[PDB]
Amino acid sequence: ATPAGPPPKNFRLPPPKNWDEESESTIDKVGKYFLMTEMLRGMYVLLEQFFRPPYTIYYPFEKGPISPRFRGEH
Amino acid sequence: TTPRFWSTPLKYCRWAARERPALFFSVVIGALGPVTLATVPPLRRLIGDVDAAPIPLTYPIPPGPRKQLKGYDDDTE
Repeated sequence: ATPAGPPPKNFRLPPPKNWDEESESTIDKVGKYFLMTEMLRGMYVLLEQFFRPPYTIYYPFEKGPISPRFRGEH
Repeated sequence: TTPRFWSTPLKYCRWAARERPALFFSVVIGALGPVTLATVPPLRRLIGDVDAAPIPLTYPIPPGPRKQLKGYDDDTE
């Protein structure tokens, strides 16, 4: 599963950290749970799209781009 | 790994706030009601915030004997 020869330098993972060894303040950790902050960020990204121009083409009045090499009817 | 309340009471409370937040802070909020009953009302009476008198919900009949009124009689009609 690893190549022959010496194992990769630090291929083995570090030992797992216990819950109280983690570096995340309870205030930051508990706030992100109850306020649902990462879900709030994603909802904000959809507001950003809302106020951006759409990609839509009005067909059949506006056509999409075709190259000189296009392969249509004989 | 996860602690035991009766071996390490303070250490369990940190884990529960971090690992079981909705459950932990439910018991916290439920305890705040019992505390708020115990604390604010005496402090309110210290700062002089007297509780309002009750509103009347029946006719307020005064106590004692009748006053023996004189006035507004049939002759006045």
